[PDB]
Amino acid sequence: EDAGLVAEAEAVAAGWMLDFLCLSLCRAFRDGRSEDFRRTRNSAEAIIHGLSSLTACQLRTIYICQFLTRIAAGKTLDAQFENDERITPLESALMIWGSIEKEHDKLHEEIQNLIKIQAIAVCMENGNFKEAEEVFERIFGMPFKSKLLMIISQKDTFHSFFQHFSYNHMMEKIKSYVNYVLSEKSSTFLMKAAAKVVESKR
Amino acid sequence: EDAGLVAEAEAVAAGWMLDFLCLSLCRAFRDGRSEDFRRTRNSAEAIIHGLSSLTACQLRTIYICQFLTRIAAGKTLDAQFENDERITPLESALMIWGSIEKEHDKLHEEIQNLIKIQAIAVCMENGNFKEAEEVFERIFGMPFKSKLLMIISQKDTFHSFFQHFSYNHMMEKIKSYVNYVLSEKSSTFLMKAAAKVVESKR
Ligand SMILES: NS(=O)(=O)c1ccccc1OC(F)F
Ligand SMILES: NS(=O)(=O)c1ccccc1OC(F)F
Repeated sequence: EDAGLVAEAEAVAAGWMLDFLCLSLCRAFRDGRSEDFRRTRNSAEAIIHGLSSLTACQLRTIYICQFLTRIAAGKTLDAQFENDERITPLESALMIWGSIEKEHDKLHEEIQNLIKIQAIAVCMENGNFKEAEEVFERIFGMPFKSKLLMIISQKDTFHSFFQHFSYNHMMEKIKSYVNYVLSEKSSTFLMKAAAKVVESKR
Repeated sequence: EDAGLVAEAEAVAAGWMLDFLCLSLCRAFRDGRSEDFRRTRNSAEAIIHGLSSLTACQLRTIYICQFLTRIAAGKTLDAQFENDERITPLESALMIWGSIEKEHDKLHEEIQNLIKIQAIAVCMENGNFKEAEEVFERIFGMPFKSKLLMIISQKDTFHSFFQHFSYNHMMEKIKSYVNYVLSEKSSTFLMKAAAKVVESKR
């Protein structure tokens, strides 16, 4: 029994499971299925934990999943995450977004700006305006910097600016980017083989 | 986009991942690769969490993985497990062993008896003789019952009885049972496809 050939087979299958789970995470994010997103992310996170070396293509996959994970927790009051990260989930997503090997196209910029604004807005929505300032000072260390600080200082959560740079607009733009990832990975081994089984059944 | 066909495909692929991960768990258990066993069990446990309905064949797979999991933690001093279970890991394994849909062949009996004896022995080995009695009273509520209670009372950890019903003998018997499971699942979709990729490479 060649343990090296078996270990190699287990790594091939791990790469197959990673792509399958990224597709599933993207679809659950797109469809708004929170519990399926949560359970799929737990599966992907455990599979990724098994992998010790990743290719350029696999690193992109895990960072997209990390990005979608933080975005989903944008309005959540996570303490431990902030205990270690010390930053808001959206701020973390911004870091990943600006670190992924992706074309900095117009959508990239649009998504980036939305996340930035929403990082502050979400805090205002939950009533933590001090954090909103802390998030503002961390992101914006541009004649809109004095407007944004004025909005935060006046607890103007429903300013027209926040209606143009809204949570729904952030989500729609991220969801359209997800659709390109979904179209790219739709043809991966595990999902392609699985759909052929269901198509051959009925 | 038929969400029902996609959900069905995701369940087919989940069943494929479950069998693949059971094979990997069995091989890591057989080879004595603790960290790979730990990481594979975390992967299988997350995949299983995603599944809400299991077939007779899938229930057998998850119970075999549960069995191997408790056995691996036989000598571990788990508190929370005992906090909820209130029993030793080996005792838990015994329950699963006697509940799995499997032929009660000679090996079954041999494995069962070994686990029983070792459940007490492991406690004696760690110095908890009170628990050994608690484990003894829980399992044995047979002229060897007065011998076993005498062995525990006298802290006779190295009695000839424990050398016939030893940890290594329990492991060897469980490992030979694992080899039948391994031979049965060796032909599952994910592993069979993965090995064909590595064979076609070199
Ligand atoms: N970091 S990772 O690649 O294990 C991963 C993958 C999918 C979802 C979450 C996630 O990490 C988690 F911390 F966000
Ligand atoms: N119960 S389960 O089917 O999710 C499972 C599968 C493999 C290993 C452990 C495990 O449970 C764990 F509690 F032991």
